[PDB]
Amino acid sequence: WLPHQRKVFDFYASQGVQYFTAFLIVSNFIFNCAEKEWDPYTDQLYQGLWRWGEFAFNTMFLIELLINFYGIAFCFWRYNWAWNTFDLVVVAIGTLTMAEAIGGNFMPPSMALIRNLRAFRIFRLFKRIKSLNKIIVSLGKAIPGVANAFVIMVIIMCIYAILGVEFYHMTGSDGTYVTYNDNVKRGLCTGDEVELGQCSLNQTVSSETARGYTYGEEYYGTFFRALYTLFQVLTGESWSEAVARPAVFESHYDSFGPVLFYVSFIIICQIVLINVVVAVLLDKMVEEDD
Amino acid sequence: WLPHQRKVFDFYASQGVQYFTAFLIVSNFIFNCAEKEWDPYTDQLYQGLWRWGEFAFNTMFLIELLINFYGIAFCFWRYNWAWNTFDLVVVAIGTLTMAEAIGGNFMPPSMALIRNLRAFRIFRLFKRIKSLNKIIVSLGKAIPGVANAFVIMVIIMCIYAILGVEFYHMTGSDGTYVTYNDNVKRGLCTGDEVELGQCSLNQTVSSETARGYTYGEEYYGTFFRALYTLFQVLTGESWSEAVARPAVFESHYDSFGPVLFYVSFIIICQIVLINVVVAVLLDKMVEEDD
Amino acid sequence: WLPHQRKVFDFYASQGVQYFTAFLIVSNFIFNCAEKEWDPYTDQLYQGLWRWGEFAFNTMFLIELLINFYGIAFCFWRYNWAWNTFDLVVVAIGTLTMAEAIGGNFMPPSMALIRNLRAFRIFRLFKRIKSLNKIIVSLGKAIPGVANAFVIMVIIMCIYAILGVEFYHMTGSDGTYVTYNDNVKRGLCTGDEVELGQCSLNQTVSSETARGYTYGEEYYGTFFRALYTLFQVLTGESWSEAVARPAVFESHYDSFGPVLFYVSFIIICQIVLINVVVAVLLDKMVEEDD
Amino acid sequence: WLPHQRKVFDFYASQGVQYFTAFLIVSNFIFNCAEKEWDPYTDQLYQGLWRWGEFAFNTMFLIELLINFYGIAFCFWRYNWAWNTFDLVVVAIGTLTMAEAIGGNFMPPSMALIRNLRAFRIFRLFKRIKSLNKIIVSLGKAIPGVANAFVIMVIIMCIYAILGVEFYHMTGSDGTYVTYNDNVKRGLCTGDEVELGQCSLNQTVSSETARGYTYGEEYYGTFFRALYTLFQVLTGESWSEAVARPAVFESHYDSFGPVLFYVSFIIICQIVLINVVVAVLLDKMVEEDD
Amino acid sequence: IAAIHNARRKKREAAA
Repeated sequence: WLPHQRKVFDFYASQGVQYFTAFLIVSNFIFNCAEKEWDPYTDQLYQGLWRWGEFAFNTMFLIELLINFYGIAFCFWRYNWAWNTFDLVVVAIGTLTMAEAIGGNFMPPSMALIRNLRAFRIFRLFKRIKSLNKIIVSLGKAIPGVANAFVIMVIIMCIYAILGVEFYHMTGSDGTYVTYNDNVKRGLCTGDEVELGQCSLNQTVSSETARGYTYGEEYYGTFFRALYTLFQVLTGESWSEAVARPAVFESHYDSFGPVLFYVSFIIICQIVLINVVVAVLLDKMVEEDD
Repeated sequence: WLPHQRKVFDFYASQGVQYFTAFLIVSNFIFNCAEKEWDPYTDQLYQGLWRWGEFAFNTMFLIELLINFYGIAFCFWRYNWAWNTFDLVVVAIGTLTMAEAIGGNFMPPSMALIRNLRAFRIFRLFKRIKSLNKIIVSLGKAIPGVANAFVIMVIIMCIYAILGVEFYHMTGSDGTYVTYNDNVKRGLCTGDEVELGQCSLNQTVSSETARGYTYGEEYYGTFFRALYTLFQVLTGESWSEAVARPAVFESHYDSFGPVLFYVSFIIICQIVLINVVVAVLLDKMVEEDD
Repeated sequence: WLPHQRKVFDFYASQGVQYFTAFLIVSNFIFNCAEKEWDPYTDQLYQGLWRWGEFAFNTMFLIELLINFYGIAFCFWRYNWAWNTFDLVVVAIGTLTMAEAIGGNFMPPSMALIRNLRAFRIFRLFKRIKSLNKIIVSLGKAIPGVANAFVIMVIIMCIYAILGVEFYHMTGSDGTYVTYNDNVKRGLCTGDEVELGQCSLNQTVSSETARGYTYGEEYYGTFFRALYTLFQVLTGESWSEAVARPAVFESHYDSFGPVLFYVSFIIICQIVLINVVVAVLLDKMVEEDD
Repeated sequence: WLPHQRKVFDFYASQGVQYFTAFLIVSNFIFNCAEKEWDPYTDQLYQGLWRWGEFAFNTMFLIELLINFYGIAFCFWRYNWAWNTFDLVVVAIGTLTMAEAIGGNFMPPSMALIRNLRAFRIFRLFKRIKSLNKIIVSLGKAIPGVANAFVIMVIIMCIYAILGVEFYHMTGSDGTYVTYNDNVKRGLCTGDEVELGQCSLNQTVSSETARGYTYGEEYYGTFFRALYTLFQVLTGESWSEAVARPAVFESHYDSFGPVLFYVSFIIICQIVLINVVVAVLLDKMVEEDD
Repeated sequence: IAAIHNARRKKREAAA
């Protein structure tokens, strides 16, 4: 073992040092938040501030990592392997960022998504605060119980996605669909004006969405587009005015079809399946709470 | 009674053979999903791939069905009648699809909805995996308990649908409704300009929907249109900006009518009735879980 | 007592007679539903059908009421006063409808809302079926417990309605509100073009709604308009894109005002208060269930 | 200290006097509501009515405060410090309003937000009615338990806000974005017309919102705009048609990016985190109820 | 919130 390992390790496990590292984690997260709030642009105004602040924070986190490993004989396989691994990863990326800032573009412009991993340093705060840790451990021990109902709900969503691609993937392909009125029957016009040509019972409504598509291509053009449409319907977002109603009204006497499609999907998936997923989730969490 | 049926039956009931059939079921479902994702068009690009893949899967499922029935003396009334029946149905339709692919269009172009039954083969996976089976059996033994509250909610929805057809089925029939504003009263204009004709207190807003209708014809034109509108309101989808608010502000001084209509519907049906339906559902399911 | 009262009363209490009256109630409700589905128009096509059908149903319900009262010595104060009263009311209105159909317009054209009371005859079915009765009695014994949390939620909604009328009742009164963009700071234009006049940092977006109003007049023009807007926000309907966001982005630098307004309202009312109301409701209902 | 304080104090604690003050509180709140309903304008029509009504109510509430303090020896530190403090604050502001109405504009035009504090006098009703008090004390003793899950949810929302500002803060900056067709592949046009120029596979859809912005600037232009966008998505408001879908379909072949962004956010935050927050809230409240 | 209620019940009844 290292001749300086024991007292240094019990020093890093001290209450105050953990609280100080926590303060430093929260300050770094607030620094990233503030960068995105006051300086989000491409051509930044205060670039050196964020750069050297990230540099100083990465230096302090590297020193903290070294104090950590120095106290556990630099192994970190044996003691608290998960958080030590996550810390090693984030500080390794931070050192990569230091090198990138100083002496060149070590990484290709492609994988900057890894530079974006600074935001996830805040997850290290969950280890120190016993309440957030309690919440995330309950969540983790609750998710496998959810897995089954989740797989059932996804199976049904893919069934409905196949059905939707088969049925509606060409609704409004011309860019327009026709809906038929009840004009003469209701009172708005007399039957003679229709036969003469003064009024009509069909309206050639247009089908373009605000994304430039047609109704069918965007909402059910492919299987993943349809699965996404059914996710948006599962969360209840504009499922009628944008998704359902153009389909329901496009077909003049076959309105039972799309109506039953969307009503059955909503009932089954939304009500029953989402409530069962959430119910088993909360059940698992109250299990772990007690 | 087959000579080696007992030995054969055991093979079908083996763990590995059931897992292999399950793998084959999931692969066929993924094949259908992939067909709809990479080749959804009418004029397909790789038509032979999907055709002969469905053919091979149908052949393997037919062989599995024959191994099944050969092990139960080909009766299938006495042992596991429900799943055996469902399997017989889906493989019969698959054999119909094989015949359709090879030697002619046996079925009229009308009932292709039965060729679409391939997507529902995945339901056979629920029998083999004990967790999904555990979920669907709880759901099935929970639904009859829901029946009562569901019938109450539907009774109230049909009441509101009759009321809505009687009241609003002609709202905006001209295509336009007038709304009145407090321009002189609020400060936007002086009372003299109104009497002279410079300003007005009414705006002839148009009532056409994005479906080509008028507000009344589409949302409450008939009883089933109104019942569908009330379903969309029960799920909370654009109930105000699309459904309620044009009615509420069509009336000059009797805005209490539509307001009370939609507020009472939302409160009663949405909050109380949906939460009671879901509550008895989850109660029944937790009953069966324990 | 009446010399024929006892056996007639125990005959009306018979299982089969109650089931037959229930069948007749459901058939009358289906008749009204069908009238609204197949013949909703003002100038009806089959008017005699609905008229004489309502007549026959009213006659049968009157005969049922007379058999009822004849069995309870025509008192109906003592025995089952609530349902007897409701039945007497609905059949009295039905007899009014018979008279109206035969020998003149007894009622002014104003109060037809009482002819619309046919739809509520179906509520008499709840007395005969022991499950629906079990649900509505639990609901009735649950509502007083809800009263307190409901009054708290309404108090907070009226507070927010006063605040909203004071703040936003004139947002966009000109019909247009100005919003400001970071065009020069972002890269879309250079600062010189702004000072010269080629680009700008303000866009005069228009504030008219699809009802013809301005944002302020419609959503918070008065206290009841504001209370209705806050109801629509409490149910989650377009609270951001229609209600919140024009207010939030109308303010140049004080966007914290409307943001905190709507965020605080949503959090408090929606999440906490709606979940507490529904929780005490379901708690009271599970109390009565057991 | 005072000679007759002992009897004056027990008089102010009387049932009837508390009920009378409660009636007076509710009447004042109804007076403010009625002012905003019947006279919301800037140039009011009945200004003296509201002014002198607020004056009389403030006088009665001041007399009530003096009777209160006279009964507790004018200390109010010792006995019921919280409600006494709130009452002192609101009546102090009311006396400020009396002075403002009579002898000048004591306060700058800036902080009228404090004159708006009349609406919050109704909170004093919660002290007298034991049911509303029972609800708000449970809420107060439930909120600290929520604090942890709330902080976790906010941490995740800020993570997603940083990610969103980095990714989408420039989506549609030109005001238009391009979405790509599958026209030749589907059947709507033949490949030759595209190469000749008769048809195209891209649509230059415009990106301006109804706020005058572009999609990126408004929804994720800064970190607080993005945090607000993610709040609107957390409540389920137009998260797809307004927020998600333009991003998802802006990308030609990398639609997995925005799709996974919004789907992961919705699942995690909406379903899991909101249900856990509300679950611990209701759990704490049922704890205090029993 | 039924999911919450059910979990609460199960926990209490199981303890009982």
